[PDB]
Amino acid sequence: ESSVTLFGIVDTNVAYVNKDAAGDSRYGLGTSGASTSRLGLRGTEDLGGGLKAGFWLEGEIFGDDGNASGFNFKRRSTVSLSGNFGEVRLGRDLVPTSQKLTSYDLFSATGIGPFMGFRNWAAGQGADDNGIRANNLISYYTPNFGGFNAGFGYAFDEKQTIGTADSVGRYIGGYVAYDNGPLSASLGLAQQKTAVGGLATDRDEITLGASYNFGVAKLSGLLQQTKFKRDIGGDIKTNSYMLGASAPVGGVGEVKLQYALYDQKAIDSKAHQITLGYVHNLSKRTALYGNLAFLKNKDASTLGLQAKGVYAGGVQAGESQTGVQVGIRHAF
Amino acid sequence: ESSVTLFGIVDTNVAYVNKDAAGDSRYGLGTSGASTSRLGLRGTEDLGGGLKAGFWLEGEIFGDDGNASGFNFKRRSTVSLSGNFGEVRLGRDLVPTSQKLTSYDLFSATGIGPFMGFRNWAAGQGADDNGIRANNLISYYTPNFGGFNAGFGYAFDEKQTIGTADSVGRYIGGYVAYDNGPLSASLGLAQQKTAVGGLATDRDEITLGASYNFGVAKLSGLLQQTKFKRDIGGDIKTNSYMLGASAPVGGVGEVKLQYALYDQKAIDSKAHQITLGYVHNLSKRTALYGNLAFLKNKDASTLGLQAKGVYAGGVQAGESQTGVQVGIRHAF
Amino acid sequence: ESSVTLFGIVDTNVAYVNKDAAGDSRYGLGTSGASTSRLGLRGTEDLGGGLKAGFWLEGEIFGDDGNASGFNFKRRSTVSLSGNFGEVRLGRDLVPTSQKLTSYDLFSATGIGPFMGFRNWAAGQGADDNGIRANNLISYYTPNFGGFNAGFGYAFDEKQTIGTADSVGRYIGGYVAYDNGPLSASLGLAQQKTAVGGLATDRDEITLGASYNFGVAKLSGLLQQTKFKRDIGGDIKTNSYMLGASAPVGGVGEVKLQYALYDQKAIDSKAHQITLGYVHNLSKRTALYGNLAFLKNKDASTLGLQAKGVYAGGVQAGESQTGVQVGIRHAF
Amino acid sequence: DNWQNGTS
Amino acid sequence: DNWQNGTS
Amino acid sequence: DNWQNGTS
Ligand SMILES: [Ca+2]
Ligand SMILES: [Ca+2]
Ligand SMILES: [Ca+2]
Ligand SMILES: [Ca+2]
Ligand SMILES: [Ca+2]
Ligand SMILES: [Ca+2]
Ligand SMILES: [Ca+2]
Repeated sequence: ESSVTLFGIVDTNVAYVNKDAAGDSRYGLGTSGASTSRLGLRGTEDLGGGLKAGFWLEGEIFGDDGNASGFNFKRRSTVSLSGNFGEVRLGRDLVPTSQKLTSYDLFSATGIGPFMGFRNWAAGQGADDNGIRANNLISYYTPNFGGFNAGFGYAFDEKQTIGTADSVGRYIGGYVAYDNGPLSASLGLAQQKTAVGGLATDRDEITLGASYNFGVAKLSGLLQQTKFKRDIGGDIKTNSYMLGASAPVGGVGEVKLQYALYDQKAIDSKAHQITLGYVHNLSKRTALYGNLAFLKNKDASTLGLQAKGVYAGGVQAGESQTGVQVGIRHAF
Repeated sequence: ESSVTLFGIVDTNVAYVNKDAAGDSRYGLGTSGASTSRLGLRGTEDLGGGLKAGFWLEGEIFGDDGNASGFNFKRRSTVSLSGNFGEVRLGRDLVPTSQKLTSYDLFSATGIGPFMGFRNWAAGQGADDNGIRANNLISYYTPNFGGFNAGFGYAFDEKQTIGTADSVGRYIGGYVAYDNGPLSASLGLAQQKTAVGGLATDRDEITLGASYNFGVAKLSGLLQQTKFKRDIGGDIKTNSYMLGASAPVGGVGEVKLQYALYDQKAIDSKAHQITLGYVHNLSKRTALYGNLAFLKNKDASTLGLQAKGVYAGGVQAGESQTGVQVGIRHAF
Repeated sequence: ESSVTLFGIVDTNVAYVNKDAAGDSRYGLGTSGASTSRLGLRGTEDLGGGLKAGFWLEGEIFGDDGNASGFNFKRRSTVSLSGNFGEVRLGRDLVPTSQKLTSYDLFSATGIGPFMGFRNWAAGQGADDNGIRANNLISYYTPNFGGFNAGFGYAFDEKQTIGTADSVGRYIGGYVAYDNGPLSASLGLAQQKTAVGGLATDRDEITLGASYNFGVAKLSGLLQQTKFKRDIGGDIKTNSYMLGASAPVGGVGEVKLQYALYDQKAIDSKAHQITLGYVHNLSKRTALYGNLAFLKNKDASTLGLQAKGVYAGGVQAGESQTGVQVGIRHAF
Repeated sequence: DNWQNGTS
Repeated sequence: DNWQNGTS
Repeated sequence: DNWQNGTS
C-alpha cells in the first residue's frame, strides 16, 4: 500500500477581455481556465496498523511563459501522518476553510468564472490575505463518521511585523461539515492577522456552502462575509453570494452556470457576475473547454475578471466587462 | 501508446577564452558545450483514432552553480494535440523558424562553435529579441508528405508596452521545407515587434538552410538576414552566413568544422569564425567532447565566443578571440 | 547496472527559541531538524569495464513556505565518471573537506544541534564563505584501499571580483582519511579566496575528525581552525571543538548528545553549546524527532541556534539561548 | 517503488 | 503509467 | 529505465 506519484496538469487557453483599467481590450494566451496548471510529487507510505506517512509537493505551472518567474512548491508542501484518527499535515497548503469551501465553486476556483470571495478585499499587506493558503500551517482533518467531518488549522505568524502588526500571517480556522455523497454542506470560520496601510487588522471570514448532486444536474452555492477590522477602528466588509448549477451533456460534455454578487460595503457598491462554461472530455485526462463571463460593476466597484496570463486587473468604476477563455486541460 | 517521460542532459565543461572585454583571459567551469543541459517532463496520451494529446515541460540546467538563479520551464512548456492533421502546440517554445533552421547548425546551437545569427543584434528591449523562443505562442506543424513540410506560429503581445511600442513580443512566422532523410532544406520568414531605445521597431528575419548527409560526411549551411527596422526610420541590418561539415571518425567519434561570417551593416564591420569540434561517445547517452574556436572581429565589431558559465561577453573592437571547451555530456 | 532515481526528504518541525536579537522568544513551523529537506534526481549508467557515468541534481525543500523563493539545485548539480580509479565530479557540490568532515557531526549538520565550525565567521563577501559548497567545482575521490581514502577539489573563481579581490570563490582543498567500518578519522585542509569589507582575504581551514562505533554507542569529535587572513594584515581566527555520542535505544530509537566550544579570537570570546536529540523511527523512511539545545555566549559572543524557518539569527552579546525542535522526517 | 503518473 | 527515462 | 524512489 505504498506508492510515489509524479503528476500534473497543463491547462492553457486563448483568452479575451473587452476592457482593462484603461478601457482597452486585451487578448492573448493564458492559463488555468478549467483547472489550475500544476506539477507535483506525492507519496503514501504504509507504516502498519492503519498508520500512513505522506508527503505532497506541488507548484503552479504557467505554460504561456515557461514559469519565467521560477518554479516553486507554493500550492502545497506538506508532510503528514494519517490513520483511523484522521490526518495531521505540516507545511504550506490550503487552509481548511478554503480547502473545503472552494469545493462548492463549479469553476474549480480558477479561470474567469469562479467565486471571488476568497480575495484581498482590503489591500491587506500579508502574504495570503486572500484567505486561500498559509505558510507555517498545521492542520488536522477528522475522518468522516456518518457523514460528519471537520477540519482545523493553525498557522504561525513567527513575529512577522508590518507597522503596528507583530503577528502578520497568523491563521486560526476550521470547518464543520456533512458529506454523504450527493449532499454536502459546510460552515467555515477563520481569522487571520494582517495590516492595512501599516495598521494592525484582523481578517475575519465566515463561509457557508452547500450542494446537492441530483445526477442529472448539481446545484451548489456559497455565502461569505469577509471583514477586515482595523484595531484602531474601521472596517472593510464584503458580503459575497454565489449560486450555480452544472449538468452532464451527452456523455463526455458538461455545462456549468454560475451567478455571483459581491456587496462591497466600504465603497457602498455591488458587482454581479454571470458565467457560462462548457467542458468537452476527449478522455479522462484531456478536455477542451470554454468559459464566457459577464461582470457588471455598479457605482465605485472596479472588479475585473481573472483571465490568468492575459489580464486579471481591474476595470474603470461602474464598468461592465466581458471575458472569454477557450483552451485545453491535460492531466498527467 | 501512452507514456510519461522524465528526462534531461547534464553537460558540463572546463572552458577558456584568451580575452574578455578588458583583454584578460578567463577560464572556469561552464556548461552546455555539446548540448544544452536540461531537465524535463513530457508525455503522449493516445486518445483513439490517431489523435494524441501531449505535454512538454523543459528547463535549462546550470551544473556549475546549481541553477542558482532558480529553475524554470523556459525552454518549452507546451500542451498539444496531434494527429493525421499534424500538430498544434500552445505555450512557450522555440518559434517554428528557429526550431527548424537551427537544425542546420552542426554545434546544436550551443557552446562556442555555433551559428550566431539568432541573436539580439540591435539591443532590442523585448524578452526574446534573439528570435529563438516566444511567450504566448501557438504553433502548427504539418505532417511530412512526400518530403514537404511546414510550420507556422503566432505569439500574442498582450499589449506589452515599452516606449512607443505597444505590441512588444508579437511573433508571426513560419517555414516551408523539404526533408527526405539525407537531404534537408528550409526557408523561414518571421517578424517580431520590439523597441530599441524606447522606439517601436520591427525585427524582420529571413533564413535559408540546407544540408546533405552523404553518410561518410554531412555538409550543412545557413544564410540569414536580420533587420531591426525602426518605425520612425533607421535600421540595424545583419547578414549571417555559415557553412559546415561533420563526419564520423572510427565508430564512436565525430569531427565537426564550421565557418561563419557576420556582416554587421550598422557598424560597417565583419566578424569571421572557425570552429573545430570532436565528440567521443562512451555510450549512446554519454560523450566526451572538445571545441576549439577562433573569432576574428574587424573594425568596430566586438563579438565574443559563447563560453556559457565562464565568459560570454564581448571583446574590444577589432580583436580576435580564441576559445576552448572540454567536457562531458550525459543524457538521461 | 544502470538506474535513475527521483528522491527526497520532507523534514518539518515546530520550533522555539527563548530569545532573538531583541531578547524576545520566537516559535513557529520550521524545517530540516533531523536531515536537510531535499528533492533530487540521480542516475548511474554502466558503460562497461567497470566505468560508470553519473549525474546528481538536488535542491533544498522548505516545506513551511513551499519554496517561496524558488526551487534550485544548489545542494548538488554534478556529472561524474567513476571506475576502479575512483570518481571525478564536475559541478556545484559539497567541497571534499566539508563532505568528509561533516560526517562526524551526529546531528547531520542540520537543525539546532550541529557543529557550527563551517560558518562565515568573518562576514566574508563570497557566495560560500561557510566553506560548505562551491560553484565551479571539480573533485576527485580515490577508492578506499585498506581503509585509506582521500579527496581533492578545485573550484574556479572565474575572475569574480569584489574590491581588491579578483579571485573570489576559488577553492583548493582536500583530505586524507582512514575508514574501516567502525573506525573513521580524517584530516582536511582548504583555502578559499574571498574579501572582507572589500579587501582581499584568504579563508584558511584545517579540520580533524574521528569517530568509533562500538555498536552499543558511537563516539565522534571534530577540531577545526578557521582563519580569515586579510592580505594587508589582520585576521579573524576561530577554533571550534566538538565531542559527541550517540546510542540506539530500544530498537527503533536513538539518543544523541553533543558538546561544542567556539573560541572566537577576534572578539576574545567563547561560546559553549550542549544539544540532546532523540530520533524515533516509525519505519526506515519515517522518523519523529526532538532536539533540545542550550547555547551559552560569553563576553562579546552573539551566536544563535539555527532553527531553520523560525529563527536563525544572533542573540545579544553574552546571552544564553535555549531552543527546541520537534518534528517529522520523511524520506522518499 | 517506481514513480507512477497521476492516474496510476 | 510508470515514469520512464529519456531513452525509454 | 523506469524512475525509482530513494529506497529502490
Ligand atoms: Ca502530505
Ligand atoms: Ca500570456
Ligand atoms: Ca507538447
Ligand atoms: Ca562557471
Ligand atoms: Ca554525479
Ligand atoms: Ca525556481
Ligand atoms: Ca516558518
